[PDB]
Amino acid sequence: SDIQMTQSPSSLSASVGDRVTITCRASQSVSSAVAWYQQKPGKAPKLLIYSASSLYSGVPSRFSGSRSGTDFTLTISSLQPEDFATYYCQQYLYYSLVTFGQGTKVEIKRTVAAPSVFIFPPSDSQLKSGTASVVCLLNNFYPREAKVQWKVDNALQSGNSQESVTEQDSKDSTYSLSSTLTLSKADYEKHKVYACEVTHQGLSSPVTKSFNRG
Amino acid sequence: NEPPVILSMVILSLTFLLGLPGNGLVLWVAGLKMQRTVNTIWFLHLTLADLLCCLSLPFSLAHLALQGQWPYGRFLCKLIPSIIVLNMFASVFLLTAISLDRCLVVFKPIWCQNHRNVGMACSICGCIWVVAFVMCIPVFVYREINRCGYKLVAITITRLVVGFLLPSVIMIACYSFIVFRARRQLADLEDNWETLNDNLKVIEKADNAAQVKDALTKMRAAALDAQKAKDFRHGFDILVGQIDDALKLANEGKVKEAQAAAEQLKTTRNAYIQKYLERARSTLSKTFRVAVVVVAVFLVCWTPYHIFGVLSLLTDPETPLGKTLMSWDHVCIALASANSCFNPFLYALLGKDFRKKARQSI
Amino acid sequence: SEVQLVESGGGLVQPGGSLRLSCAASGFNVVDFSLHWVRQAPGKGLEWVAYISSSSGSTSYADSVKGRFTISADTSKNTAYLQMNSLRAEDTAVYYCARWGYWPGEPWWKAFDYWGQGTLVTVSSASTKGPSVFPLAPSSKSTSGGTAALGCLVKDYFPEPVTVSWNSGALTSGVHTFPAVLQSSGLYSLSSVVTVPSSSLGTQTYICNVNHKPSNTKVDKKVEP
Ligand SMILES: Cc1cc(C(c2ccc(Cl)cc2)c2ccc(Cl)cc2)sc1C(=O)N[C@@H](CCCN=C(N)N)C(=O)O
Repeated sequence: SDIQMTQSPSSLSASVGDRVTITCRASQSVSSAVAWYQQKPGKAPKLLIYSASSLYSGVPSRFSGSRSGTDFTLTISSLQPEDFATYYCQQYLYYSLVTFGQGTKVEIKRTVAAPSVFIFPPSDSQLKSGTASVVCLLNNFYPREAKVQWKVDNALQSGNSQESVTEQDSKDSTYSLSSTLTLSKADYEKHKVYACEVTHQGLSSPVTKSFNRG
Repeated sequence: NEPPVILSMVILSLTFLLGLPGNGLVLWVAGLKMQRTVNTIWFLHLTLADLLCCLSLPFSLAHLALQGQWPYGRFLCKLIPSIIVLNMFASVFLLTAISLDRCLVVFKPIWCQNHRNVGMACSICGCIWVVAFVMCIPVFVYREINRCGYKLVAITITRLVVGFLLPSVIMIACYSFIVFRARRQLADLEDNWETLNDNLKVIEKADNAAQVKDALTKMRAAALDAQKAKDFRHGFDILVGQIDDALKLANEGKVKEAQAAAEQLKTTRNAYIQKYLERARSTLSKTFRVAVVVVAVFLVCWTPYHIFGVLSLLTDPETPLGKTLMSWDHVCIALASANSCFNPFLYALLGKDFRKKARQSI
Repeated sequence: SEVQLVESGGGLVQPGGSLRLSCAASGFNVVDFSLHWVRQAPGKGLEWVAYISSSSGSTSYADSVKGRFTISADTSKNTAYLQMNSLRAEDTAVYYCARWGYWPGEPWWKAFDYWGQGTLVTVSSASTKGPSVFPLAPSSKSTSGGTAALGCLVKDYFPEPVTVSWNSGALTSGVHTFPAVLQSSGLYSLSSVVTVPSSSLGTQTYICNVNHKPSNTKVDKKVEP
C-alpha cells in the first residue's frame, strides 16, 4: 500500500516577526525522507529544506527543520513580507513513493473591521435574456471566516449559489467576498422580496441587506 | 610501630613507584609527540597534576616516619599539605571537566564543533586551577604547628559540598547519559537489523509482488536509518543500490527476479552489516566497562576521605573512636592519593593512537 | 545559464482524445538526472504523476493513471515526452516537471531543486460562446454616505483570462477584481466592482470597458444610478 501522509496545519494566521510551526506525520518509518517546498500563488514551487536537516543554497536561514521518530517539524523564526505563501511537504523515499501533503497556508492578521455588505439585483438585460442573477458583495473582513446566506422571500436558500473570495490584498491585507445566485425569469419574477444575511464573526449580529422587487 | 602506619607507608610507596615513571612517560609522549588538541591539553594537565601530587609523597613518607614530629619551620608545615590539597582538588576538577566534555560532545555535537577549541580548554583549565587555589587558601591559612595540624566545621562542610558531592553527581549523570544514548543507538541498530532479517525470511518464500515490494521498501527505510548511526558507507550505498534494483525489477512484474535480487543481499549483509554490528557491540561494551571502572575507582578513592572528614567533627578525639579515626586518616589519605596513580591508567593509556605512540616511543 | 525546464504542452482538449506534453531541459544533461511529473489542481495540493529514467529504461506511473498514460525520454535533444490518453475532468491541472538524482551521491537526498514553468492541461467539453456583460447598481437607496458601490458582471465565457477596466483606467482606487468560478454547465462568471462617494455619481458617469483577449469581444457598459 501507499505510505499516507497527514498535515494537520492546513491554514494558520500569524503576524510579521512571529514564529510559525508546521507539524507533519508519516504512515510508517521514512528515515527523514521528507522535504519542504514553498509555492506562491501563480508561480512554480521552490525547495527550502531537504531531509529536514540540511538547508539548501539561496534559502534564508530563518527556516529550520527537525525530526522526531516519524514526525517532522518546520520552524520559522521571524516572518517577512516576502515569504507569505503556501508550504507543502513531499516524501521522496523512492521514485514510485512520492507523496505530497495537504499544504499549509499563512496569512497576515489585521485589526477589527466591519464588512460593508451590499446586494445587487439583476438588471433589465437579465430579464431580457431569460435568466436572472443576483449578487452580494462583502468589502472588508480580516479573518476570512464568515458565512453568508440568502433569504429568498422568507426562506433560506443554499447550494445553488456560488461564492468566491480574494486573498492577499496588497492595500490593506484584508479580504473581499462575492456571492452570486442565478435563477430563471419565472423563478425570479414570482417573488417580491429578497434578502442576504451575513454572520461575520467581527459583527455583533448578523447583518441583513434586503430589497423589494418593483 | 602500628599496622595502619605501615599500611599507609606501603600504599604510598607503591603509588609513587607505579605513578611517577608512568605519568612522566605519558606527559612526555603527550607533550613532545602527540599533536596539540583539546584532549591532549586535558591529558597534559592531568599528568602535571599527578606528577605534582606524587612529588610530595616522599615528604609525606618522611613526615609519617617521624611519628608526627616536624622539626622544620612552620613554612613547610603550612605549605606542603596545602599543596597536596591543591593537587587533589585540581585532579578532581580536571576529571569532572573531562567527563563533562565527553558528555557534551555527544549531547550537542554542533555546539562543540563550532565552539570547542584549544582556547576554551585553556580557559577552563585556568578557571579550574583558580578554583583549586581558592579552595586551598583556607588550608594554608588555618594550618599551624610539635605537631603540624590545627587547634573547622564549615570548612569541611563546604569541602564536602564543592569537591565531592557536585563533581561526583555531575560525573555519574554524564556517564549515565552517555551509556543510555549508546544503548539506545545499539537498540536502534538491532531493530533495523531485525526488520531487515524478518521480512527477508518471508521474501525468500513469498508468492506476491505487493508484500515483496512493501518489505523491500521497509528494508530501504531501515538501511537509510542505520546509515546515520569508510567502507561502511560504501557497503550501505551498495546495499541501497541493490535494493533499488530489486524494486525496479519487482515493479515490472518480475517476482522471481526480485526474489533472487533480494536473496543476493545476503552476501553484502554478511560482509559488512554483521561485522559493523559486532564492532559497535564491542565498542559499547568497552566504553561501558571503562565508565564503570572509572566511576568505581573514583568512588573507592574519594569516599572514605570525606567520610572520615565528616566523622572527625561528630566524634571526640579523646574517645577511642576518635583515636581510631585519626589513625586511619593516614590510610584514607593514602587511598585518596592512589587515585593520582590510577588516573593515567584509565584516561590516557586507553587511546589506541596514544598507546601506539607510547609503544613506538620505547 | 542555470538549470531551466520548459513545457510546451499547455492548452485545452476534449474528453478523451490524446495529448502530448513536452519537457525541455537547459543547463544540464538528461542522461544523468531522472525526470518526474507532478500535478496540481486549481485550489488543491500536489500529486505525483509519473517517472522516467533516461539511463535505466525503467518507468513508473501513479495508481490512478496506470494503463492510460505513457512516458518517454530522448537523449538526443534531451527532451521528455508524456503521452496522455482518455483524459477526464480529474486530469485538468497544471503539470510540473522536476528532476531527482541518483543514489551514488548527494543530489539524491536533495529535493526538487528546479521546477518547470508549468503546463495547463484542461478538458474543454464545450465551445467558445462569448461573454455577456451586465451592470450592477443599487436598487432604490443605499444611505451609506460616501461609500457606494457599482459593478459589472461578465458571464458565460469559457477562456480563463479576461480584461476589465473602469473608464479605460481613469478610475483605479477601489477597483476589486475577483477570480472566476466554474459553473455546472461549464461556463465562468466574473464580477468587477468599485466604490465611490455618492457626490461623484451625480457629476460623472462610469463605463466598465471589458475586453476578452482569447476572442474579439469588447463591451463598453455604462453604469448609472
Ligand atoms: C590531604 C592531606 C595530606 C596530608 C599529609 C601531610 C600531613 C602533615 C604534614 Cl606536616 C605534611 C603532609 C599526609 C598524608 C598521608 C600521610 Cl600517611 C601522612 C601525611 S595532610 C592532608 C589534609 O588535608 N588534612 C586535613 C583533612 C583531614 C581530615 N580527615 C579526612 N578528610 N578524611 C586536616 O588535617 O584536617
